[PDB]
Amino acid sequence: SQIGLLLPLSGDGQILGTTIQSGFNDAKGNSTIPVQVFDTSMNSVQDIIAQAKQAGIKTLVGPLLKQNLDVILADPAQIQGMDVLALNATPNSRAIPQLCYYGLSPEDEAESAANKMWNDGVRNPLVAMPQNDLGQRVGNAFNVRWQQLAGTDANIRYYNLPADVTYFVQENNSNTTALYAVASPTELAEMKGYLTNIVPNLAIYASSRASASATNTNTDFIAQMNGVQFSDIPFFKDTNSPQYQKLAKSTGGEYQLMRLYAMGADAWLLINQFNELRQVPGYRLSGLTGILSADTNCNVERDMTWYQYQDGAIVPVV
Repeated sequence: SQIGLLLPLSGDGQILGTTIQSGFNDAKGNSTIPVQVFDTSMNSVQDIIAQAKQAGIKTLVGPLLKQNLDVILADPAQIQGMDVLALNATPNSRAIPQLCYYGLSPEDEAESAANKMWNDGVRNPLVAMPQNDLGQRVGNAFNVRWQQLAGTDANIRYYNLPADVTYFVQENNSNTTALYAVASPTELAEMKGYLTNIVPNLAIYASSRASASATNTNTDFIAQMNGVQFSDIPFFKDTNSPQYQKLAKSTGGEYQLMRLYAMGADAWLLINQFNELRQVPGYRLSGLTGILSADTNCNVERDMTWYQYQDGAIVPVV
């Protein structure tokens, strides 16, 4: 009947919220469902939920920022009687009825990498995570999936400097055949250049963090990265259309903003199928940000698309 959209639309987070909102609104199109917008930078989450309720709103999309979600997680009773698609997640959170979580998380991408590598015949992968909390969380996501596929733990290591990854290879037996690395584009390029002298035929897999506008339009970078495969959203498969070109112009070519646009679009898709997502086992939706499904805690997971640097171009993997 009515939706409340909770996003940061001013202050810190404004570019995130306004870009998600654009995707959401473009997806919504000519919908007759009214959407009331609540700027989470100008009111507390608690007060917004009270406003929404008193307006007769029973369905929310958002909030986005971790600190905002923290409020709901600290007092989930305030959303009783509502359907809420939060736009954030935590690798280890609880089940709350009528709450689902939709983050574009790097954990999603790690799980996809485990699946991909396993299907490609990789065994004993080296998994190189940054030595920080995020690296720990993403590595754990990889490991849990690998345990399911392979029946054994993954070799998770934590780098401080890109050269550490070559140490990891040298410290292991002679049978490291593939690497999953989470790193910036240049870091990944630094890593790969060191590994050339050590394991020049290493199969390298990376996340979407390795794919950025500035480096992907650099010929030398693309050459350095030849053979590297990485995950990203399926939105980037076909970039020729006027609609894609117009979005690329509006975002200054920034992939991170286009991913947020796509997230908003998929939030519209998901909120309209909220009950189905919760109730139908093995439910899947084809979205701009991946093939979407829900785990037991109604955390939305994403099946990623794979891309590869190949002879001067970036091409979807067949």
